[PDB]
Amino acid sequence: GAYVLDDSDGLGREFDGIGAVSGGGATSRLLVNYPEPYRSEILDYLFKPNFGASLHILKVEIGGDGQTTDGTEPSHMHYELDENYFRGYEWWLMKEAKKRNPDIILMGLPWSFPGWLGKGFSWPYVNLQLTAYYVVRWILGAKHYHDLDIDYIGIWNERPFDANYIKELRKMLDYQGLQRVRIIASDNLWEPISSSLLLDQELWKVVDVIGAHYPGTYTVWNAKMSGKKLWSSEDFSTINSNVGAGCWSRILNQNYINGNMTSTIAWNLVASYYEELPYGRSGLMTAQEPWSGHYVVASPIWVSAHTTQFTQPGWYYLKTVGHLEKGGSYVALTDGLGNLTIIIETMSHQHSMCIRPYLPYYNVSHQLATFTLKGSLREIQELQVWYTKLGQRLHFKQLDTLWLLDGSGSFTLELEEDEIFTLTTLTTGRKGSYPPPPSSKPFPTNYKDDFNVEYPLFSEAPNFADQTGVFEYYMNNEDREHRFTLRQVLNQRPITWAADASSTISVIGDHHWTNMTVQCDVYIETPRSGGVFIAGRVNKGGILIRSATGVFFWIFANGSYRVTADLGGWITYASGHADVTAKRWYTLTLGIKGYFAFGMLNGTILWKNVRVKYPGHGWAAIGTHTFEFAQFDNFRVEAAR
Ligand SMILES: *[C@@H]1O[C@H](CO)[C@@H](O[C@@H]2O[C@H](CO)[C@@H](O)[C@H](O)[C@H]2NC(C)=O)[C@H](O)[C@H]1NC(C)=O
Ligand SMILES: *[C@@H]1O[C@H](CO)[C@@H](O[C@@H]2O[C@H](CO)[C@@H](O)[C@H](O)[C@H]2NC(C)=O)[C@H](O)[C@H]1NC(C)=O
Ligand SMILES: *[C@@H]1O[C@H](CO)[C@@H](O[C@@H]2O[C@H](CO)[C@@H](O)[C@H](O)[C@H]2NC(C)=O)[C@H](O)[C@H]1NC(C)=O
Ligand SMILES: *[C@@H]1O[C@H](CO)[C@@H](O)[C@H](O)[C@H]1NC(C)=O
Ligand SMILES: [Ca+2]
Repeated sequence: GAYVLDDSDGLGREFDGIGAVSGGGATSRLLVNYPEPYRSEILDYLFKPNFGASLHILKVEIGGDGQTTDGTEPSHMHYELDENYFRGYEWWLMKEAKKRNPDIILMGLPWSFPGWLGKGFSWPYVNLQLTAYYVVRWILGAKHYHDLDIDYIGIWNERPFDANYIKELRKMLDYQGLQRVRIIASDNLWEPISSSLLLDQELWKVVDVIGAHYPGTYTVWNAKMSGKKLWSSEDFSTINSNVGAGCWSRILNQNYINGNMTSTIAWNLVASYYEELPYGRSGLMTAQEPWSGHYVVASPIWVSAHTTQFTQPGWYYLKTVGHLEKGGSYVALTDGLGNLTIIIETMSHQHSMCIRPYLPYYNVSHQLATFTLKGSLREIQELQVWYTKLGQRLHFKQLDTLWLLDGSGSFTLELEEDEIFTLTTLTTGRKGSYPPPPSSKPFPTNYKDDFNVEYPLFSEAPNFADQTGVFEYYMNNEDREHRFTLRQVLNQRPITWAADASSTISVIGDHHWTNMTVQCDVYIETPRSGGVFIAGRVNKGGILIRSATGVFFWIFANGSYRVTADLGGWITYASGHADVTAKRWYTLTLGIKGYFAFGMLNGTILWKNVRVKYPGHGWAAIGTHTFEFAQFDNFRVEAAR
């Protein structure tokens, strides 16, 4: 009936911000080669204040060279003694975010780790000091090379924590003058971190924030008891259609109302990875075509705005927040300077389903809601109104100011289903706009890369999405014809998060491709035992990369070749002998059309008219038999979709 908003009785919890995750894994892969001005426009829609999603927080993966959901991300230490703070794109992304918003909050979290940290086991807790040293080097590098202050560091994404590790990490941060960096744990479930904090005073002293994943809007009694800030440190992960925006809208309010969570962070920031990879199109917006420049400013962007443009980290929730009588919810926040923001959501069940968890049905229906401002809020006489309707839709439209001149400090709204209203004293709101970008276009049906770039802007060639292993630009001064190549640089399996393949692989192109010719120069670095391949019709990647099928043309340094149906090499289409050895350059060609494939070695037919499964479709790919050095040059693909 009448909902009282008031601060006379005091405040609720401090609001810590809304944000998103870039990483876990390679979710921002295709954004780096967007041409201008589009790359810059996309970044403005995400980070520019008073414009688009206007995010308060950016969480990034600390790449560990393993597969982490939609690809691998490169580490700053591939090997013992190796340090390089210029790989991948997270450094770049953080800098672009800070340029737009100097106050944005930065977080880092490992999903996987380089294998050498395990000292012969696939476990990062064998040598606590060693793993801590690795993580802290990342934070130092961020500051020293990019002028980035990392605000929060996590433990091990969705994997067990070790209490002694957390203590050693704190001691190691302090020893290196990073007393200011805070620790969030354990990026998994509420337990066992929450009970652990209550039983161990020394642990409690070193953990600043309990971050839970996909909590379904709820927390647990032990977490409330700890008195720690509680964050949904990973949530969302739904296709960014109107339904995903509904999900986002609902949890943004209800994480606080139901779960005392004062921050929510969406996986992921922007869908810049091939859509046929796991959880495709699950970013706040979509930017998956750097070749065309086409991007889509999706609904979730504006749902974010309804909160982020009108609140900042450090505002407070009022004690008076709740559910509306006929379904939906409201929160309200102040900054202790006389501003007030109120956010109302009426998302219907059927249009707000998240993947984790699925909620039993609940009812929403038309209702009137009356709000009365008591206490220090009584003196407000004017509120700006912003409105979104989801599903033919209207996004972030500024309505007529509402006036509370009558002296009643009260007002009423007609609420229907699937709406959001933001009512705020702030006058800074803006529906940012750039002109439409170029239309959508398939990946180019003819495509070439000779990797001849002397000072590349990024450490890897555009469009190649590593799914196991790490491929990088490589300069070899001691050769002329292959001075500039692409090289696979892992020499041992990472401490994996996902089930990485046993073979390294990078995919590229159009998952729809069905008939195609792939050609590449290849170079095996390991005598006797080394091997490389080129492939087409590769149908799965990311978390599922082990499952990839397609047509794989392998050559080995012992003078053999195989053609397989799967990355695992369990199904043979053909095999035989070849004039192939280590440390020599060969040109491989692979032609697939309908039921039949053929392979060429240096332009000469090696096998032809081999029967392959059809129909079938997928990416082109290159890679290596195991985690071993190998080089690639002059890649070409001609394909029909
Ligand atoms: C966490 O939030 C809950 C509500 O989600 C608060 O628990 C009580 O909630 C009921 C019903 O909504 C209110 O009537 C009470 O006023 C709340 N209890 C208290 C402590 O006043 C609870 O306050 C929050 N817990 C915290 C902040 O630790
Ligand atoms: C509402 O919020 C605005 C923005 O923070 C406040 O205006 C700022 O107030 C601070 C200190 O109070 C000043 O130093 C800044 O110059 C102001 N900035 C802007 C954007 O004007 C304002 O005081 C708050 N109160 C209301 C109701 O406007
Ligand atoms: C890929 O190649 C196959 C085989 O050539 C194509 O399928 C043939 O298409 C022709 C003309 O449309 C038909 O008359 C044949 O009967 C088809 N062969 C088989 C075995 O299906 C297929 O259409 C090509 N796909 C694309 C998109 O280029
Ligand atoms: C939802 O609630 C409204 C209002 O009470 C009611 O008329 C409608 O039938 C309900 N729908 C379901 C399926 O519960
Ligand atoms: Ca080259």
